[PDB]
Amino acid sequence: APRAVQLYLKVGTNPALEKAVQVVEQTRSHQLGVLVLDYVNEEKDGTTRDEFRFKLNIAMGQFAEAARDALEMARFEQEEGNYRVAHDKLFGTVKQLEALNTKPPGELLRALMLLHSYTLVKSLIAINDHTTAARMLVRVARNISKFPKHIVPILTSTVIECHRANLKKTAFEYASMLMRPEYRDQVAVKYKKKIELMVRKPEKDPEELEEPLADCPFCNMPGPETELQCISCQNILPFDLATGKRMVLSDWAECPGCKFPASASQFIRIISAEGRCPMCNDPVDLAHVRKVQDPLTKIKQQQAQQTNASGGGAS
Repeated sequence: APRAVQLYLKVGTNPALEKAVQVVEQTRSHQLGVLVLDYVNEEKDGTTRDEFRFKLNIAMGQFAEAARDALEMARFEQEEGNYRVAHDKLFGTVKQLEALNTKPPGELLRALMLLHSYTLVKSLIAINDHTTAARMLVRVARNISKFPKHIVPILTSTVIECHRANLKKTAFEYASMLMRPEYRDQVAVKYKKKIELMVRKPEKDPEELEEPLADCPFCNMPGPETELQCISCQNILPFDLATGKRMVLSDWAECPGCKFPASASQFIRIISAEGRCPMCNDPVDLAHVRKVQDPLTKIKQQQAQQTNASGGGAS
């Protein structure tokens, strides 16, 4: 180990580095991490070393850190338009760490929601789910921290959707925060004068097409769709890829290619509209989408999902 695979790194390749990592996995020692991990993070650039001490954190048995590893490569590819692969990497470490007695905490899950709150819109912008597309755009423009590339597209698509989805009240209060001439001019100048007219004067026809509000899994309160919080039980509510809704207590279903919160009443629609899960990029169809008919399974599954990110892991 400490001299052997240091010789293996003295010769030195990307396969040599990842196999020295696997020798840390064999040895389960961080003094090999003095001779492999140190080599990894003081000899390699931030892309290949990222997966190197991802699987080395698998070696060293730290999985808050490995969750941060795939979180950081995913947020590297989040701010470039490749956020589908970013969602793939975030939930890839979710299942990797769930196979390693851990999982990423709620912060990687909220990065997953920041990504999903702009990803799902493009799957709802043309299926006449314009209401939830515009609302979920409002959600991604609310908690925006990991799409500084998409924030100008996020706000542009949000204001044009809420103009064209009968969400003219949030279109009005987004046009109110479009008084910045940077964001008043990304839309057309005619729409800029329309914005000035509808804000300076009272808004012409304010309206909202609300989302089909679902209910909490734990203690059953019908909260808003896009906020995923069990405020009936003060827990984190499971994350619907279906339409970004809450856990319906009659149409609970998993994400069957990847075993995640879904809701087949709208998850069947979203899989039909996408042809596959837009979160592991794995082929899932309607017959693959299998309903789990007991929402108490998701009650205990969300309790486990909140109460499995704390462990150390396979060390």
